[PDB]
Amino acid sequence: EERLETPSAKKLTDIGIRRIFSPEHDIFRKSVRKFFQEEVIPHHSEWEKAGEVSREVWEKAGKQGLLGVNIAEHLGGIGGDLYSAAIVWEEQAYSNCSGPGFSIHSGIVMSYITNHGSEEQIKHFIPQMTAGKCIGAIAMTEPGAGSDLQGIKTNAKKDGSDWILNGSKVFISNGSLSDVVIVVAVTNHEAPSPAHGISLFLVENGMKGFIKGRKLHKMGLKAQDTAELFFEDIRLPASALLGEENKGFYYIMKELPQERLLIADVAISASEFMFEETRNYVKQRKAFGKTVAHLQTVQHKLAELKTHICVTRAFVDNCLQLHEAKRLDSATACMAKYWASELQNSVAYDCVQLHGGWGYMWEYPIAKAYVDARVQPIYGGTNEIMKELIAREIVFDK
Amino acid sequence: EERLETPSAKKLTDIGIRRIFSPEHDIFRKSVRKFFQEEVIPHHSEWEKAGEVSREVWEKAGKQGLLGVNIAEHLGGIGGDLYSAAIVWEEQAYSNCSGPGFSIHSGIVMSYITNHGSEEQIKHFIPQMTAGKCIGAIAMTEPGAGSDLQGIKTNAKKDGSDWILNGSKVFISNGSLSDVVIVVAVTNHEAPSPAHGISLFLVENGMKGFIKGRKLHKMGLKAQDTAELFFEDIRLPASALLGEENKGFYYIMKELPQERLLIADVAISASEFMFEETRNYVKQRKAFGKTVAHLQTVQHKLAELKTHICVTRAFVDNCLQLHEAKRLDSATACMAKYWASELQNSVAYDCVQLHGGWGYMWEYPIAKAYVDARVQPIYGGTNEIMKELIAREIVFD
Amino acid sequence: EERLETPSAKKLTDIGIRRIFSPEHDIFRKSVRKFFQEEVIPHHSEWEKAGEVSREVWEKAGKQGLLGVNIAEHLGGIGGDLYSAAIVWEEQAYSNCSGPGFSIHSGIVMSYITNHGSEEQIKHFIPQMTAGKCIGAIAMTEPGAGSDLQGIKTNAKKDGSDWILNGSKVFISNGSLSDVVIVVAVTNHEAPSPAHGISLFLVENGMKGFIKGRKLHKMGLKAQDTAELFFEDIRLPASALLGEENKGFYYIMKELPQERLLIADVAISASEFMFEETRNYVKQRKAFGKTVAHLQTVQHKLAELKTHICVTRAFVDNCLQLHEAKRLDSATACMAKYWASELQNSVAYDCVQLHGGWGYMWEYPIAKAYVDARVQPIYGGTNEIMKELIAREIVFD
Amino acid sequence: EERLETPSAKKLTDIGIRRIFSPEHDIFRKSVRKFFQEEVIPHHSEWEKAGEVSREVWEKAGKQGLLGVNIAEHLGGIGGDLYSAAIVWEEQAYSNCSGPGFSIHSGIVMSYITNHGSEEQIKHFIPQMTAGKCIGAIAMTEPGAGSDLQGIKTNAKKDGSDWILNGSKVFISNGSLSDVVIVVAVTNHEAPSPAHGISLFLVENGMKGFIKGRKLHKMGLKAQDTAELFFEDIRLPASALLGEENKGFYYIMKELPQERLLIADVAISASEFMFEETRNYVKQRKAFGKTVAHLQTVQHKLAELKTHICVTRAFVDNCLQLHEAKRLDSATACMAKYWASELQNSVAYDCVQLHGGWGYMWEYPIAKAYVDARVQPIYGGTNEIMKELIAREIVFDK
Ligand SMILES: CC(=O)CC(=O)SCCNC(=O)CCNC(=O)[C@H](O)C(C)(C)COP(=O)(O)OP(=O)(O)OC[C@H]1O[C@@H](n2cnc3c(N)ncnc32)[C@H](O)[C@@H]1OP(=O)(O)O
Ligand SMILES: CC(=O)CC(=O)SCCNC(=O)CCNC(=O)[C@H](O)C(C)(C)COP(=O)(O)OP(=O)(O)OC[C@H]1O[C@@H](n2cnc3c(N)ncnc32)[C@H](O)[C@@H]1OP(=O)(O)O
Ligand SMILES: Cc1cc2nc3c(=O)[nH]c(=O)nc-3n(C[C@H](O)[C@H](O)[C@H](O)COP(=O)(O)OP(=O)(O)OC[C@H]3O[C@@H](n4cnc5c(N)ncnc54)[C@H](O)[C@@H]3O)c2cc1C
Ligand SMILES: Cc1cc2nc3c(=O)[nH]c(=O)nc-3n(C[C@H](O)[C@H](O)[C@H](O)COP(=O)(O)OP(=O)(O)OC[C@H]3O[C@@H](n4cnc5c(N)ncnc54)[C@H](O)[C@@H]3O)c2cc1C
Ligand SMILES: Cc1cc2nc3c(=O)[nH]c(=O)nc-3n(C[C@H](O)[C@H](O)[C@H](O)COP(=O)(O)OP(=O)(O)OC[C@H]3O[C@@H](n4cnc5c(N)ncnc54)[C@H](O)[C@@H]3O)c2cc1C
Ligand SMILES: Cc1cc2nc3c(=O)[nH]c(=O)nc-3n(C[C@H](O)[C@H](O)[C@H](O)COP(=O)(O)OP(=O)(O)OC[C@H]3O[C@@H](n4cnc5c(N)ncnc54)[C@H](O)[C@@H]3O)c2cc1C
Repeated sequence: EERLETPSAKKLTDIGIRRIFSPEHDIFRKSVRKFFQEEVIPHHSEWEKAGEVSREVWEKAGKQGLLGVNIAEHLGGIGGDLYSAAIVWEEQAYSNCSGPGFSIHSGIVMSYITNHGSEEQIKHFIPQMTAGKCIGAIAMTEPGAGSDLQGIKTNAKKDGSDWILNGSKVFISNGSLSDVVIVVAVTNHEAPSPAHGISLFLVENGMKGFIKGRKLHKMGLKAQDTAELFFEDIRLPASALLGEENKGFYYIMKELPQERLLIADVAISASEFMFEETRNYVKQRKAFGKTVAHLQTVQHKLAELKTHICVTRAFVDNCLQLHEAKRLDSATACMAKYWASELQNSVAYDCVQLHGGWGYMWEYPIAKAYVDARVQPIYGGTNEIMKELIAREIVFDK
Repeated sequence: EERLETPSAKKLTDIGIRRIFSPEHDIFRKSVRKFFQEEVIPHHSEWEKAGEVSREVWEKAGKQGLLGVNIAEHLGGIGGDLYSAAIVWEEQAYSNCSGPGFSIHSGIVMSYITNHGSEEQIKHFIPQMTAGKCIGAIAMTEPGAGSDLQGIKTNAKKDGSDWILNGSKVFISNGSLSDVVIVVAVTNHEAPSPAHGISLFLVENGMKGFIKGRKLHKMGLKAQDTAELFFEDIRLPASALLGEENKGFYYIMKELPQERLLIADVAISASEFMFEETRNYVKQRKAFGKTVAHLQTVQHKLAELKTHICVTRAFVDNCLQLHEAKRLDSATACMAKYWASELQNSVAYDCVQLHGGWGYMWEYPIAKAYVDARVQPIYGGTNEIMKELIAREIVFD
Repeated sequence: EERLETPSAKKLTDIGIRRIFSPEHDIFRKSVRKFFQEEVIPHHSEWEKAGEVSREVWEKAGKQGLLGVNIAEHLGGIGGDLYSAAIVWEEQAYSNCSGPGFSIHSGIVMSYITNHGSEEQIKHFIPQMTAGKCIGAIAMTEPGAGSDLQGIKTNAKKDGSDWILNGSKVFISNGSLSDVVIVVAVTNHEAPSPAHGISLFLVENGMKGFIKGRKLHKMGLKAQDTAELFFEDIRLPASALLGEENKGFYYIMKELPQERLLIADVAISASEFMFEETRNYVKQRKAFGKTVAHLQTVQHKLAELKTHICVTRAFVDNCLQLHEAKRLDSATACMAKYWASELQNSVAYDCVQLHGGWGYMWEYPIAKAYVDARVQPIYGGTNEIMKELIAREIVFD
Repeated sequence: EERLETPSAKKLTDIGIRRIFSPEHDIFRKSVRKFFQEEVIPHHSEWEKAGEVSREVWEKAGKQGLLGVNIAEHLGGIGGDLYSAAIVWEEQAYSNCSGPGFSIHSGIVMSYITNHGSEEQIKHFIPQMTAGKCIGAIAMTEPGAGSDLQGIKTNAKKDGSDWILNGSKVFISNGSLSDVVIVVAVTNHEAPSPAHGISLFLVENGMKGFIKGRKLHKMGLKAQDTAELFFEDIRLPASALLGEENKGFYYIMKELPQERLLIADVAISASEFMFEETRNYVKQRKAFGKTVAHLQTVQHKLAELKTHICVTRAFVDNCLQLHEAKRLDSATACMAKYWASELQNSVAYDCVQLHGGWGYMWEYPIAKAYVDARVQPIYGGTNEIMKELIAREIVFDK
């Protein structure tokens, strides 16, 4: 059948558009949008004050079949393609709730394990993940080291068949409701190469030495339990280490593409959200004898935004298609992420200007999405880094 | 002697720079800065939680002589010039403490009373205000009528020498600590336009009928008590009238320039703080054996912000000199409010970025400047309005 | 089977990339790229000084079959899908020779006739237009009206089955070389709107009263013979009428999407060429020791550039596919022309800067590119008018 | 007394505004304006075709006191304050005639000579130059070295009390009409950094081995005779050396501030010209029944342009004031050159878009302007070099 293009639809969020989809995805959509209308938005204004969401919507989440959607079915996941697990990405954005740490779990942590883990490890965790009992997260950053992920200090020493973890990890998405945490740690301090001596681990909550810090007070993402994680001589087991020892950077390198494709879709989706939202506010808010939307200026400001969102959507869709065939390279990934997150902010700022005074009020969706979008250029690897990598191929014959 | 302009100064916020100031102005600014570092900066974290600052501080600022600076001294104010009052707006900006509403109080509310109010009204209010015992505020906006003042539904019917007040004003600053508020009320539903039937009233705290509503929840300005104000049949005595009846729109007119200059200067000043703050951060944050300030991309992103800040500041300081002389017209003040307020957010944004993760943390001074910055392009008249006005001398003849 | 996207390709101009082309298209693109390299590129400077290309290059283009790559084989064209016609648009842009007014001929005029004209007309023109012996041009814009098309004044009055054409057009492409010009004229001086009283006419070089004005001096498109046209009491035989009398404007709205889409792709292809040409320069230009491609700022700029270009490229290849399926509406068509033409200029500005002073010398491809680009946001309907339209579906019904 | 500022005047280009000028200055402005109105504008098209102005307009300029205005009266110049010199800069800009290379001549070359030249040099050149009978041109950029001024190859080696000059310089304004050219050349290859091994040389039209190359084809400055220069084993006497040996790079870094300040003023002045040409155009253009000036989008775009132009002018005049007092540093000057030249191209682009199809026809002032403006961000130090220097004092503490 003929699916319309985003620019031609009645709404950017309209279900049933964009050729990278099929009628089967249409139906899975109603469900995810419906699930949020009933299980997420109704309580988010309560989880924000809390500093995290309930563990109750996490089990409901898994029970519904939205966690681990693109994780193979013969491992403990629904076993769908990417074209549909991203619909879970997109839909959370179309609801404006940055509390639930779904994707950071479904699309990233559930992906490392099912991709670089061992028989024992897969079965131990993948079922819990899809279930909703085990909450995943990852800790790469350190208060003193960041984009330079080559200069961290956390480490796990060689003790018997055990690894002794020592360190701290600031800024961890879902660092309070965590059960399983993929911590990046140095195993070779004298490692002749920053890349050659970093290992991955799966530290589990309930261990001696693993303390969780208070929920970090941020300017946005008020409902995300970001917190500092500590490691006080945690005696890890032989099942602790993930992938080969001193080969962490290798497993990380093969995941980023996906991570950035995710962050990206969300950004643009979140943009399609604010657009239709802002479009509505002006199509009614009356002034100077009729509506603001009757003003030429606003009409042109609107054309500019819809055009920029549409154009970028085409790129993100195109990137999803590639990734389906596993032919989406690290660079093309960095483009989608970089453009989409920079776009999300630009759109947010303008969209708030359009509400005027009520865009600063926490009551309207847009104000929350403003401080919610200023985290995109900062995490997942700053957009300054995205340029470095993109530029790698341009300037050097590598 | 000779002074340096922001560009050549060791730091944009140094004391003793910018040619529109004198040695005396410098001495004063040093005082005001000290005040903020010790009587405001230390309590802000609490006020943010509080959702409002203390009357304690407002009154300390009274003895100090920061309230009513450019208000004549033979009228209850401390009677300095415009540069001196400007200094207090700038200094509050340099402390990154949005909580205190000092500016609106002496820059706006107190001007309205000393410029159009009555002799008896002056005696009763000015000194109380210069001391900070009577915190003043102003309420023009209404839920659906902000950038269109003619569409204000708050009205005052006549009843003897009394006026009955009814209506609802949203977004009012200091609507939790306000003792005297200037309300914009329609007094003549019968007139060629609200611009001919509006009056200003001095609604005091405690008049039966004046319900100070709940503090609104915003994304920034966490320590400035922003609230809704309700008026139910308030019995306003003759004395409440400020200026001539149905002349409110004319007085508002006369004051708007200064209101725009004030935001102009706060905005540029706010940008000045962020810049020197971010500059410092990149010089300390370590990356690759060296500092992130060694990067060429960063170096350039800084030259851009600084250049755009130094440039805008020049214009704004040129507008301060023009207002001193009472020669800053409506358009020019609009240009200042516009360019500076717009510039403020673009500076906020590029600045959070250079902070990386932390810029997001409410721990860093910047994150608070970011949310405290998204307000400038909106209040005091959206930039869209400034453009329409600026454009009147351009397009029409 | 598998094809890389511009991002992964070794160059955005590489033959054999982009999902919307069959291995058959590749082979074709190679002959066209060969055509411009060998038949256009070497003689362009000569045409630049002359202000118009040779008739030879046109005929050479008809023989190679580039004129009407998407006009029905049975009507007199060479047939082929839109993706093919596009290649000829794209390849020209890639040679950076805005001289040949090929696209307007093939993609527009040849299309107005095989879409609304009679068989006598179709038969009489289409064969020689593809052969490149008859150069066509479109002429609607006038001295006082372009955007607001219903504001024209060229009129056609009936005198028998004959037509008396009067008026003038300005900014007409392929103007001095045109043998055939589709003129837009008001036929019904009184109707609901000029939108319902407009007709089309095929004016032929030779008819008495058809005077070709002086060639125009422009900042760019130096080899594009842009001229002014004058119609002095022209008696057009009945066959001159193209389409149902007083329906023209409706015919025009139908073809606009094509025009916009065309511009869109020329625009982005130009940017593709430009980025590639600049990446080349920065890598072979040394300074302070290593090349200027090593400098971190030069990289990040290139990265931004490559991104915005690949992102736009996609949206355009999206509109090509859509137009192939006869499914490209006005708005979507508008988005492409607008976003792309502006991205075009922006890329040009940055690319010149990257060349340093050499980016100002006519000798380097980047300078013609800069001035040749400034026209896209203007013709084919101004970017403002593009928005006005894209905004209708957004705001109204 | 009460001089209006650019925002308040009836026009940005009106005479008698801006607080940095005296009533005397206005009289002088009227004089200089009439001169372009009558002596330059009327003949510019023909110089455009020719690729150079006439020696006669230079001479008419010299006899009427427009050359060497800020040059010492007693040394040969007319002896006016910086502001008068600037007035000439500005008026040439207001006329939209970038043909006459007067600014480089009076503003750059003549300053170099009277600043670091001997008494014999001053007497031998200044009076001719103020008389427009001796045209000046500076030449330091080369086919392989521009931004990297420390990378030039042009050199001179001593031979008795003579110097042997060899090399080539590109992009030399006034290169065609020049009678004297200050040539930057290396005089000491063994210096630690070539910054200490450079010297200035007064090459004179006619010296053996001094060849004027091909007059360059550009996208703009069609009437500015920019050319390529050659020096093949020239025997320079001792007098030829301007200033002291190896102290060349020093004399230059000391003059740059004036080069950039001048470019900054020309830039913003060009922006004022374009504003008013366009304002007046949109106001007299009919479309859809009303003038285009009436379209709200057009008023805001115009309001933006004006505010940004008035704001930069404010910075620039403040910079002229500082320079007159000799207290304008390298960094400030750079901020000015940078911001203004960028704004110029920005304004030119918008202004062309408002003229519509006419802004592309050379017949219209705005077209000369758009192309003529693209060079400002490149010469006198590329805007990127401008940032390099501005950042220097932001990131480095004494
Ligand atoms: C590469 C190149 O070099 C090519 C070139 O530059 S050649 C020159 C290109 N020129 C252009 O593109 C001209 C640009 N102008 C336009 O697109 C339009 O004039 C415009 C966008 C400015 C809008 O003009 P407008 O006056 O608002 O037209 P609009 O409002 O749509 O007119 C309404 C009418 O359209 C009519 N209409 C349009 N298409 C119709 C159709 N197919 N069937 C029936 N009616 C139709 C409606 O009936 C409607 O009737 P009314 O006037 O009674 O309401
Ligand atoms: C319209 C027109 O006509 C305008 C034109 O285009 S004319 C030509 C315009 N050309 C330009 O503007 C060239 C632009 N380039 C430059 O200005 C410089 O090359 C530059 C800004 C890029 C800096 O170059 P650089 O190689 O980094 O120089 P830099 O590193 O600062 O050199 C350091 C030295 O300067 C020396 N220095 C500078 N001025 C000095 C002085 N006057 N006395 C003593 N030392 C001085 C310092 O002692 C220092 O010594 P070290 O070698 O021990 O470090
Ligand atoms: C809400 C939120 C959730 C997050 N969740 C996680 C998580 O779950 N796990 C985790 O480990 N981290 C997470 N982070 C942390 C985040 O990924 C890091 O803060 C970010 O990737 C790097 O920030 P930094 O300050 O450490 O980088 P810094 O090194 O401090 O960089 C500071 C500035 O210098 C710039 N700079 C440094 N190097 C370069 C360069 N090479 N070129 C140009 N500029 C450069 C940076 O881009 C940035 O602009 C999260 C952050 C936030 C805000
Ligand atoms: C935190 C905060 C503090 C404030 N403090 C005060 C205060 O103390 N006292 C007070 O009275 N008010 C104050 N305000 C209110 C503020 O001044 C008003 O919100 C503002 O003046 C008008 O915005 P609005 O909410 O009325 O939106 P509206 O004016 O209804 O709509 C504005 C939106 O439509 C656009 N629009 C409107 N008109 C035009 C136009 N003509 N052309 C093009 N676009 C247009 C605007 O640019 C913007 O996009 C404050 C507001 C906030 C948020
Ligand atoms: C080199 C070149 C080749 C061209 N070839 C052809 C050709 O072959 N045949 C042909 O007929 N034309 C052609 N044109 C002309 C071109 O199509 C028109 O110039 C253009 O479509 C409209 O410009 P205009 O001259 O009508 O300017 P105007 O329509 O007068 O517009 C002037 C300014 O007002 C703006 N404006 C107008 N209306 C609005 C509005 N409603 N809202 C907001 N802003 C508005 C315009 O965008 C512009 O900023 C060509 C132009 C050039 C330069
Ligand atoms: C019309 C015209 C007239 C001129 N008149 C004169 C004259 O009369 N006399 C004279 O000698 N010169 C003159 N010039 C030359 C001009 O000053 C130089 O072209 C300019 O200063 C440097 O450009 P370039 O050609 O050296 O480019 P390059 O310096 O070779 O390369 C410049 C490109 O690389 C970038 N780049 C280089 N270094 C850095 C850096 N370190 N960091 C970041 N980016 C960098 C530049 O920003 C730009 O993108 C003129 C030039 C033109 C165009």
